[PDB]
Formats: sequence, C-alpha cells, structure tokens
Amino acid sequence: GSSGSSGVAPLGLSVPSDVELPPTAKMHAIIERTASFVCRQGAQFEIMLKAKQARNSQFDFLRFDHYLNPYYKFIQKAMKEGRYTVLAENKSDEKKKSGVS
Repeated sequence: GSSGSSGVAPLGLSVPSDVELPPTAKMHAIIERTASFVCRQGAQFEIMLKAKQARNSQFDFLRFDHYLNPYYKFIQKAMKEGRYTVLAENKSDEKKKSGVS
C-alpha cells in the first residue's frame, strides 16, 4: 500500500543491488540510447559528447560525480560485451517498418 520502490528498469537485463535506477523513462532512454551510440561509434564518441555537450544536463550520467555513472557504464559495457541489446538490430526474417517520405 504505502512506500515501496521507484524508478524504471529493463526486462531481460538484470541489474544488481549495487547500481542505482534512473529518475524517469526519459533519462533511462537517454542513457541506453547514448550507450548504443557510444558503443557503436566508439569510445571516442563519449569524448565528443562529454566535450560538446558540457552544458547539457541529459548527458549528466557521464559525469564521474553522477549516480548514473555505474548505470550508464554498465549498459554500455554490457552492450559492447554482448549482453545488452537494443531492438531488432540483427535479423527478423519478416516484414520491416518503413520510413516516411
């Protein structure tokens, strides 16, 4: 009834009791989304972002003095290690979506 838990978490991914969850779906999405890009584009990506987006807040998880440090670092390390996946980015063997013209 009263009290409980707060924050949003993934499904397949099993986060331990050492990492903290995101504030809302928004931040959660930004993290994962950014991780996939930083993992696909390369480590250098994180630099360009942390550099250019120095005033941005959505990229606060990059700050070593942030609570999302472990969360982001985890999702990223996992996505690159071959544990975390984002949508169907490999195969499907079925009709795929289309782009607006």
